[PDB]
Amino acid sequence: EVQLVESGPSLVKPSQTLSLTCSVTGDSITSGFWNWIRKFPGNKLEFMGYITYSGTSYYKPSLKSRISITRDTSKNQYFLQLNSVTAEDTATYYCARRGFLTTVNYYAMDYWGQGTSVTVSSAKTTPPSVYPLAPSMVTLGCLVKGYFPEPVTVTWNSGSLSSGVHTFPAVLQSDLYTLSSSVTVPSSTWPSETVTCNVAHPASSTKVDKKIVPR
Amino acid sequence: DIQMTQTTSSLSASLGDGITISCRASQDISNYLNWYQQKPDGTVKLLIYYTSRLHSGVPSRFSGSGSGTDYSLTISNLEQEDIATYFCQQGNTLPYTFGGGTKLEIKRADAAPTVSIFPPSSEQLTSGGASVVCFLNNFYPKDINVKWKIDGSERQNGVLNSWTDQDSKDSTYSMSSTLTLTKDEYERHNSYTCEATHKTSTSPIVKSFNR
Repeated sequence: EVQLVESGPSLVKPSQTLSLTCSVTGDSITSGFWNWIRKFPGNKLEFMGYITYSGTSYYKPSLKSRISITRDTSKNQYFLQLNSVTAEDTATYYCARRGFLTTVNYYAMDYWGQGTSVTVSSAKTTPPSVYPLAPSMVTLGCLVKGYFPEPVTVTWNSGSLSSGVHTFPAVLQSDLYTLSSSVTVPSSTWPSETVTCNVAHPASSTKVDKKIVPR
Repeated sequence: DIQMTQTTSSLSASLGDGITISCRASQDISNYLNWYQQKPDGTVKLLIYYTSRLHSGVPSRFSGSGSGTDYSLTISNLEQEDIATYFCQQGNTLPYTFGGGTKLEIKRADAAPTVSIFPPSSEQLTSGGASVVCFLNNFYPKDINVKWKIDGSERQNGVLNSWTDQDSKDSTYSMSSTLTLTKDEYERHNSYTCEATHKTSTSPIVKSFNR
């Protein structure tokens, strides 16, 4: 049963080349059609191109001067290369299969990857400053402030606390993002047992833990 | 290229209601019209292909109809898990093109927020900043008005507010409101209050601490 994974850098400078990989498992790229799709901010989806089962590529004409899609059949991977990027290329990038027998002839993308974010900017990375928010049920928080670019990933107790969590969308202000996250637990679990927020910012190679201590 | 228009970008309906989402193409697309669902976590799934055919595994509550330029996706009875954004896609002519999406939100009974307030952390204060944070969690409807007061008077600026997407399990919303000052400004005042007005009470929600 197919799975698709997009991978590649999260931050690239204008004029440089964006290079992404789709790694396909549970199926083989020598059958069907293997597509790249991106979504700009404001939910604008764009079909960029594909590579066929025999290795022929099709490119959206407006991208043809900059784009190439190639593959490695022996590793079941296919690749997107986009040259000479600008801020207009900031998007979430998806790979998708058109292989399922019943649908292939109706030009549907029958299985999609999760997508991967790419930001195109000349700005340096800024890691988040992570601050603990301590005070029947008790609500605790983490303030994840002043980072660039998106995304960050926030977890609680390394993923073991997943219920009762709200992670608020990041907002851009003075050229940096800030978000916060809350977690609600029974009063009889904290502080007797520890609660820690974990924040990963892969663009700056940072991952930190902040224990919530009573004040 | 074929322009696909979803004129309605958002819809709100009750559990059990029937809803229709519609797509108009710039040309005759000969029934090559597919529909996708993207849930708030970002996962994209094929629901309907070739106007009206259900993709393997999709519930029969979904159907589709249309011809020429005009196509519809219909959900017979809305369910909690249908909170998502729905996109059309033409498959008549390359490059494939998509509608702008229609975000579907599901009504639920009104629900009062649970409110929490947090003074600046000692670590942030060591750096020279002072963010005061109020969470207003698990409420409905989404519209909520938050104001900050410092020593009893409204403070309009330095406030940043962010709402969650609608929770796919309970249909509530949550929001954060952060007042950011410098340490020096924070230390000039004693009382910090976040006050929210919401349709679930005639009194404001008031949560305060003294520095």
